[PDB]
Amino acid sequence: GIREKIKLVSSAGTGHFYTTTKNKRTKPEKLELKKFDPVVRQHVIYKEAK
Amino acid sequence: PKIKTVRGAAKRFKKTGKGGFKHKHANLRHILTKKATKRKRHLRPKAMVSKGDLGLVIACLPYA
Amino acid sequence: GFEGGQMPLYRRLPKFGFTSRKAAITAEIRLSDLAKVEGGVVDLNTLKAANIIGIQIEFAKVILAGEVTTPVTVRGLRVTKGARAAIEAAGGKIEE
Amino acid sequence: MAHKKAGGSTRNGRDSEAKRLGVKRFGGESVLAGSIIVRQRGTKFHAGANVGCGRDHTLFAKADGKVKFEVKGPKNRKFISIEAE
Amino acid sequence: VTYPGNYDQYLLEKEEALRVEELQNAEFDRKLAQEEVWIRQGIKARRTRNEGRVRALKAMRRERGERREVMGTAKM
RNA sequence: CUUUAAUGUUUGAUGUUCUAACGUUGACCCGUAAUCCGGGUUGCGGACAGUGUCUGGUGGGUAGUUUGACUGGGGCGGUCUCCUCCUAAAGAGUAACGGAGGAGCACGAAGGUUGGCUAAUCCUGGUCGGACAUCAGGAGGUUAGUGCAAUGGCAUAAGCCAGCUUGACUGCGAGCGUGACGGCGCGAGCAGGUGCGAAAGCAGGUCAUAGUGAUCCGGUGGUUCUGAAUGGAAGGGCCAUC
RNA sequence: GUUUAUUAAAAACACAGCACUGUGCAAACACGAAAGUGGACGUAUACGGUGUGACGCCUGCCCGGUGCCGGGAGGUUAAU
RNA sequence: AGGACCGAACCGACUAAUGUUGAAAAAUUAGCGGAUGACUUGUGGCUGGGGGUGAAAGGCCAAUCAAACCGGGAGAUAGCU
RNA sequence: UUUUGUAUAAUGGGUCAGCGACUUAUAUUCUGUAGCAAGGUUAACCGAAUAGGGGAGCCGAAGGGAAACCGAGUCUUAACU
Ligand SMILES: [Mg+2]
Ligand SMILES: [Mg+2]
Ligand SMILES: [Mg+2]
Ligand SMILES: [Mg+2]
Ligand SMILES: [Mg+2]
Ligand SMILES: [Mg+2]
Ligand SMILES: [Mg+2]
Ligand SMILES: [Mg+2]
Ligand SMILES: [Mg+2]
Ligand SMILES: [Mg+2]
Ligand SMILES: [Mg+2]
Ligand SMILES: [Mg+2]
Ligand SMILES: [Mg+2]
Ligand SMILES: [Mg+2]
Ligand SMILES: [Mg+2]
Ligand SMILES: [Mg+2]
Ligand SMILES: [Mg+2]
Ligand SMILES: [Mg+2]
Ligand SMILES: [Mg+2]
Ligand SMILES: [Mg+2]
Ligand SMILES: [Mg+2]
Ligand SMILES: [Mg+2]
Ligand SMILES: [Mg+2]
Ligand SMILES: [Mg+2]
Ligand SMILES: [Mg+2]
Ligand SMILES: [Mg+2]
Ligand SMILES: [Mg+2]
Ligand SMILES: [Mg+2]
Ligand SMILES: [Mg+2]
Ligand SMILES: [Mg+2]
Ligand SMILES: [Mg+2]
Ligand SMILES: [Mg+2]
Ligand SMILES: [Mg+2]
Ligand SMILES: [Mg+2]
Ligand SMILES: [Mg+2]
Ligand SMILES: [Mg+2]
Repeated sequence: GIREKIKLVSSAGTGHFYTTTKNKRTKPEKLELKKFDPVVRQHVIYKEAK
Repeated sequence: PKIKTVRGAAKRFKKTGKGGFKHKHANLRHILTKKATKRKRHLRPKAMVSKGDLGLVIACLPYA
Repeated sequence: GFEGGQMPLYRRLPKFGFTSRKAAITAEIRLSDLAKVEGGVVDLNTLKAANIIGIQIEFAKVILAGEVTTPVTVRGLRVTKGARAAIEAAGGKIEE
Repeated sequence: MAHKKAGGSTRNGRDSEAKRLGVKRFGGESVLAGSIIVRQRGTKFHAGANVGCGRDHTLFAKADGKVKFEVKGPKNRKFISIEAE
Repeated sequence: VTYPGNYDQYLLEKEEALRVEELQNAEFDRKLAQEEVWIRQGIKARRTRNEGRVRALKAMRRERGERREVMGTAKM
């Protein structure tokens, strides 16, 4: 059970987040994926968070 | 005396227009990162109590 | 509601909703019900004096639920847009 | 007296639920759209004309008609197709 | 954890923290050592082997997923 | 203002001194024909002891109860949920303390697309170098491979490599399958945005089937939905999630 | 000597003797929500508890565990 | 002199037989132990039920005791006959 | 009676006579029947009192949403083919 849950808070300001897992001891980098933001209805850049 | 209603069931079922009962789909409280989005969005709307369970609910709600 | 020992149906499913204090003080008026009140004025008082809504009810709505004949002036209420098309037809004035 | 003798155990004895795979609509059955014809684990039956394949390799109808079982192909691999009714 | 005094005080107080923690760490293994001779002992005639001690041993084995007090004096 | 040194002056901690609270199961006197009591006179302790409310520790001295089931009788031993194969009698399902193994995960690439490619093994030849390393051409044709068991599959590859990438999207969903139910699953197609491709198109995670936990209670973010005279707020609700 | 009145009279219990430990007197301890009482009209050569059990020779090693006694700096720690 | 000796009254209860719808809800016959002592007995008192008293057997507390009897909660509850 | 199964050597009963075990109040749903019918019906109480008053109230003719709210529609959703 190494993997740890994280969430990707949107940069578009609208409070929104996808949640996922990440192997934190082999992936020091922080994810930055482009995904849908239904509040603003546009594809924005999602950055990691708590 | 008047029949006391089961207060726990009165918070979970609501009688519809033709005598049925609507409830809220389970498995949508926590542990929500595992489940596929198709699974979650299908437990969001209301539901209808099955024919087998129908006998046990009308007993629990005599006044509704 | 005892299922033999397994979790019963009314504890296996989640609670939902909240009951509103405002819905206990509103009511609904049928269109067939406008011919009973008085010499042609409908208000909260003219209904609850005719045993039509509860004495402790402060809001009301008039729905297309029958057939109205006499012209009546709904003093202040929340006539829908279907019953309005049935009260203006019979010659009824509607205001606030 | 030595009446009752000790006994051993069994290292195994566990199993899993049955998945109810098989053919749900046999040939010659008039079937509607999007309904399930055969449940697979691999692909013993391939997808012919007017049928599809799910991620589970479940074969489902696409348009209404009759069910057809056929053995076309260079490697004699069985297909399923649906006519136009 | 903080410490008072000059720098050499910390070395002295830290060594006591390490020695005592080494002293209590061995004692915990001592109980768990003799609580595993008992789990595989014979029962006897009609006795039960209290589960107030089997569950405690289950909690002792689970607690062994803990910090190793000596980092390990890396050898080269 | 940053360090500092006294007079006091508020009380805070230790120390000593006094008497007036309090204690006296010390002496004497009276009510009193009275080794209880009450009062008075003195002596000795003395703001201690003791008691009241609050509080941490100890507390089988006492009290209320709990201490699973299957089982070829019970105890001991083993098992309890999930996946694969046989039993299982050529649709589905089907038991035993029947015969064998596995899981409680992993992966921002090991996912999506667009291109291209095809193994095991043996024989022959060749520096070290060999029974087995790299290389060349022959037979062979998947006996190889698949992230991890077994089964079913796989060349149009589902296996191997590379470029670009985020569809590991949001709202829905005809019609089905499987369960007593809770539920679990497969899904064409519609709308909004997106990736790859010249396009026809494909993409709602991974070749499929294990990798998991109801409800209650509570925590975090969003949303005027509600707000017990009114305006707020608290606290509830709905959405996402722990 | 005592004991299971009514299936067990014994190797069981008691015993004089020994050791440890508590108690400075309004004693420890016990019965009591408390006043009070027993201990005791006694005062450590006394009273309570615990184990052993005339007499004779003896009574070895272990303080890691669990208890108890002493410590008074440090760490953790309640009400206020 | 002595928790000395033998031994009737007195106190007890080791063995055996009879009796077990008995003469008796524990006795009779034949023997058996103590018998100046930690003895035995009359009369009157005191200790009360999670309590007493116990040379200690879970013994005794009105023919009843691993928590007396009487009344009440009370028609306790009984997935068992 | 209880059982897969009883002449069963499994339970119960000596026999006769008398007593002995699915009830009663309130509430809720379904069926039959009766009266009224988009209506039906009163409760406490008053009352020369099983009459007559009393319509406080209850059920029904409207649903959808957690809710504001809308209404023969409504909810979901930016919007639904
Ligand atoms: Mg939630
Ligand atoms: Mg359970
Ligand atoms: Mg009224
Ligand atoms: Mg106890
Ligand atoms: Mg009890
Ligand atoms: Mg109880
Ligand atoms: Mg018990
Ligand atoms: Mg059992
Ligand atoms: Mg079969
Ligand atoms: Mg068959
Ligand atoms: Mg892969
Ligand atoms: Mg290709
Ligand atoms: Mg791939
Ligand atoms: Mg796989
Ligand atoms: Mg307000
Ligand atoms: Mg909130
Ligand atoms: Mg006896
Ligand atoms: Mg006696
Ligand atoms: Mg005897
Ligand atoms: Mg005293
Ligand atoms: Mg002894
Ligand atoms: Mg010794
Ligand atoms: Mg003598
Ligand atoms: Mg003698
Ligand atoms: Mg004699
Ligand atoms: Mg005799
Ligand atoms: Mg008796
Ligand atoms: Mg008791
Ligand atoms: Mg009672
Ligand atoms: Mg009874
Ligand atoms: Mg039998
Ligand atoms: Mg027969
Ligand atoms: Mg016979
Ligand atoms: Mg018989
Ligand atoms: Mg029997
Ligand atoms: Mg009989």
